[PDB]
Amino acid sequence: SKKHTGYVGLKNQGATCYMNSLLQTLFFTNQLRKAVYMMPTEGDDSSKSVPLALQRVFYELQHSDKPVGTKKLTKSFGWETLDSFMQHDVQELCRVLLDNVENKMKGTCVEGTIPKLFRGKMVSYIQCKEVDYRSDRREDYYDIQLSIKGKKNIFESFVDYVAVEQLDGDNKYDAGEHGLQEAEKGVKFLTLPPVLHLQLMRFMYDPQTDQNIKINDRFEFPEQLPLDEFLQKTDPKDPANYILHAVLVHSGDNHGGHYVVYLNPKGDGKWCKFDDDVVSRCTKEEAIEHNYGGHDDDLSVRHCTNAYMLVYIRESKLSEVLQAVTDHDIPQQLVERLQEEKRIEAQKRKERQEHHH
Ligand SMILES: Cn1nc2c(=O)n(CC3(O)CCN(C(=O)C[C@H](c4ccccc4)C(F)(F)F)CC3)cnc2c1-c1ccc(CN)cc1
Repeated sequence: SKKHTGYVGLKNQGATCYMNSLLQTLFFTNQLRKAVYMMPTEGDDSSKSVPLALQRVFYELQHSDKPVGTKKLTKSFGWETLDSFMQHDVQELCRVLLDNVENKMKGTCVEGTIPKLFRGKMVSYIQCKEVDYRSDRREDYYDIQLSIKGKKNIFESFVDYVAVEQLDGDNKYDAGEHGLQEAEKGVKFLTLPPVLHLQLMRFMYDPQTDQNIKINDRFEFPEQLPLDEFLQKTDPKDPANYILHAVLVHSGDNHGGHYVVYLNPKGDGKWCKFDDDVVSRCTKEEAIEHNYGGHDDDLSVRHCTNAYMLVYIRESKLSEVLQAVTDHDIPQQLVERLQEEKRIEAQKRKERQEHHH
């Protein structure tokens, strides 16, 4: 019941693993949700259209009193079995969704929304120590994969992310005409985006077992996250101070485990747990510290419940990313089309029941 929290859940349908968690996460990225509603999907085929199918899911999350279905969404991007989810990381799903919607926004009043919210800039470098040669590769990024093994918290992971590696000994850099050279290799952050998607590296290759295994190591992350020290050049008008928005959690050892997401949708520290169709109020401690993962001095049970993805929002952007969404933000054109789709699927049902009964 939406009456407990003001928020509605998503149906437990098929085997879509992390999908519901990511959908709630994107739905509460209000600036994104607004842009999604603006997509000119009138000409679209509802079986094939990811943009239309995401409009439908966001609309129903905003308006429906009952849990929201995702079958037409999964059909539209073609991940209709468990295997589809097992062959992709959560960030890959996010990119499928965000790339589809950004493409549909091309040449509209919301063109550029996806990069505006999610894209940062980095540069990857290799610097020769004995000779005058440097290779610089500038890249956009939409998410960051953070190493956790042997790291206590987010801060130690970021230190390790920008750590300078020595390319020496047998590991010298092929510097072309300069020959093999001792060098140093690193990554620098130039910008950090308004909405910062961090995946934790919990699904690690293991030689012994020979495939990926989930690691349950305790790894701590804060409500407030200062990142100025990880930028090449800071901005005194806009420090890289981040506020925790969402914690995506998994329990178990495999894709038949259980996926939930914790959010404080307003960015005000008031958290809810979203567990498919049940959305419930929760403590901040339930959202945050309880998802750090079990203490290694506790042999009571297997501690297989922990965070794998965090969404942080930049403090200076918070009021704009989380801008309020009203009925006026949904075009009547789209409202009518979604009602039309509802009638059409209300009849596809009855014709299926006629031919099967
Ligand atoms: C090493 N590594 N581990 C990464 C990880 O963990 N995640 C989170 C996730 O995608 C979430 C979705 N996954 C699953 O549902 C499988 C389940 C799981 C594993 C670990 C944590 C939570 C659940 C499982 F295995 F079934 F229990 C797979 C793992 C994402 N990028 C992860 C990477 C990674 C690092 C670098 C790159 C290159 N940019 C790509 C991926």
